[PDB]
Amino acid sequence: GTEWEKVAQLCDFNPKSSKQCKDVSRLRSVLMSLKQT
Amino acid sequence: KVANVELYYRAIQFYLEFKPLLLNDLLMVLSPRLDHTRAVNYFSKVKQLPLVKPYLRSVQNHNNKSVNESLNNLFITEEDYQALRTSIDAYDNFDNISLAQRLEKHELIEFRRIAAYLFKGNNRWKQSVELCKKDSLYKDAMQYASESKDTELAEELLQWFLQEEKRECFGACLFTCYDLLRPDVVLETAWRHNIMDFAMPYFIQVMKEYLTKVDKLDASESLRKEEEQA
Amino acid sequence: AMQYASESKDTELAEELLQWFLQEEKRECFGACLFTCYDLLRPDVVLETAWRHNIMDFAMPYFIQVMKEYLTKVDKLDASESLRKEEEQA
Amino acid sequence: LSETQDPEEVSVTVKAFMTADLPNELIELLEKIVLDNSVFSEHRNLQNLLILTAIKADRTRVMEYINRLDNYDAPDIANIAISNELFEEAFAIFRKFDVNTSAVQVLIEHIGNLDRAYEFAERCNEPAVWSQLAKAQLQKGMVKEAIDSYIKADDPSSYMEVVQAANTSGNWEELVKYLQMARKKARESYVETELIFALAKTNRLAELEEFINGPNNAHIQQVGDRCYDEKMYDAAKLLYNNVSNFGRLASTLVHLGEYQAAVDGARKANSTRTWKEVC
Repeated sequence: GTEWEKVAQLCDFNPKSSKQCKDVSRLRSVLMSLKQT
Repeated sequence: KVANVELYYRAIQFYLEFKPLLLNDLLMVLSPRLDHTRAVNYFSKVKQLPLVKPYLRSVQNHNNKSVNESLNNLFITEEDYQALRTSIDAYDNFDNISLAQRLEKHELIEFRRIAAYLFKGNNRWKQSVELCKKDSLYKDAMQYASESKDTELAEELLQWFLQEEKRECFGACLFTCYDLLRPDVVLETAWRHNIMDFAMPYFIQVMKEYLTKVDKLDASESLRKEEEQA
Repeated sequence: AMQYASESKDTELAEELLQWFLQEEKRECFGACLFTCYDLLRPDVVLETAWRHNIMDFAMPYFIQVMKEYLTKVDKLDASESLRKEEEQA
Repeated sequence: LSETQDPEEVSVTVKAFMTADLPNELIELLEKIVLDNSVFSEHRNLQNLLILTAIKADRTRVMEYINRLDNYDAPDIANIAISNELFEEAFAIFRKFDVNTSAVQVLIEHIGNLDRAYEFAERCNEPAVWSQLAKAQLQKGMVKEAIDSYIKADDPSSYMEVVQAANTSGNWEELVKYLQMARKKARESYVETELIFALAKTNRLAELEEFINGPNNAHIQQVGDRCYDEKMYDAAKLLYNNVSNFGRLASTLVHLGEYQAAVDGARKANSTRTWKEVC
């Protein structure tokens, strides 16, 4: 809860152009992996 | 319509001694054919620069040195920063170090944040990122590692980040610093601290990426080998 | 029901199936739900939803076959590329 | 200003002025009015007639004319400035046109203030400017600081003088990195010889012995000379080993202490010096 909330609100993916480094896709999970769970 | 120019530098003094309030109109009228550097240098002696601030805000377009330095000093005294960000972003004809000395000890989180910011305008990490360790565990020190684009800067950062047990937001320390990390040391220091929860999704993206890599490369090699036949 | 997914030969049909299969905690025969549906699964979501339910026992052998397969893949491809590069010389 | 048809009426009067030898703040005033808030902001001989005249004033007026003029010849007037005493101004020129290489060559040659230039070069990033920097670090003998001015450049050139300053002060740990990466830029022999010399100086035996086992292409027995000339034993032991110079190694094994393998080196030497010195 407060842990997942902490890491979530602290940083999270957004529509930027710096994703060209390695084209991250863990955003899709970590956004709502254990949040709401 | 006057021929010479010294009468400007006398008439500014004239008004300032007599009708200083009606000086801004002359300043706006007379800015074109005027060395504003001498104007600010003379005003620093008498020290009525806080009066003429909005005028210099207009003159800033010329991007003069003393103009920038003085108006930034006045933003410092006024304790305003939103305009300071626009000044430094839109204009760069000034030294960053002198401003940094004042901003990094301005009693205020935001000014010190700017003191950390403009260091990278000189391409000087290892002090900015380190400066904001002192106060900002709120993700800001973590973000400069990504734009730094330099390995063995996040590694030190993450190791320090585990020197204190604030593992909660370790998972973010790799999200933005993803490309600047090698899974070897990541897995090592993660198994060290007996942490895999909110550490695995790094390895998840990795075991997606390299799977796609090996599959794609097998496909390309099969294609090339099949085309070797013909 | 588990067997028809293999012959279906269609991704995102076992994934729904396995997710439902964990909606009820019958993890006992989850290990079979990937044996026949092996090729129709990507280790990304597999590892993800397995770490979710805190299950690795009777889940690892999937990853074992995978860490056999792709090891052989990278070794074989390194061998073929070394061969081709050596033949580039002559 | 009323004229506004051609530069002939202008050329006549300004040539009369230029010939009249009018003192300062007489000719540049005409230029200061006609360049600003009017049409003739051009460069048709408006360059030195103002800028040199302000250099005949020797004032900050040059800076304002710079910041408030465009389409004007930068390189020639910059060279004229630095030919004179005004150098901050030409520095501001090359800063304005963003010509980093032209800037530090002028800063250092005029004043030599590395403290002002190193930060300017930190802001910019170019191997040319870093090479200028290392070249300057040599001038003060900042051998430790002449290196990072080559790390960001990877310019192996002038390494001979780097070596001339290296022996001047024992710093056999960072030259290691300089030469280790410059290896991949200049496949020379001086690099590898001085590399093994630095390695033996810092006694990095575990990889000093490994570098040699690859395509060294170096000159062993020339630094093997330096082993016993400086008397850093357990080094010529390894240099001469894979080179098989039985006769010179044993002179060092005298000082090593081993005797069993010394005679095994001598039996394959069978030289008078070897035998008698081992005895």
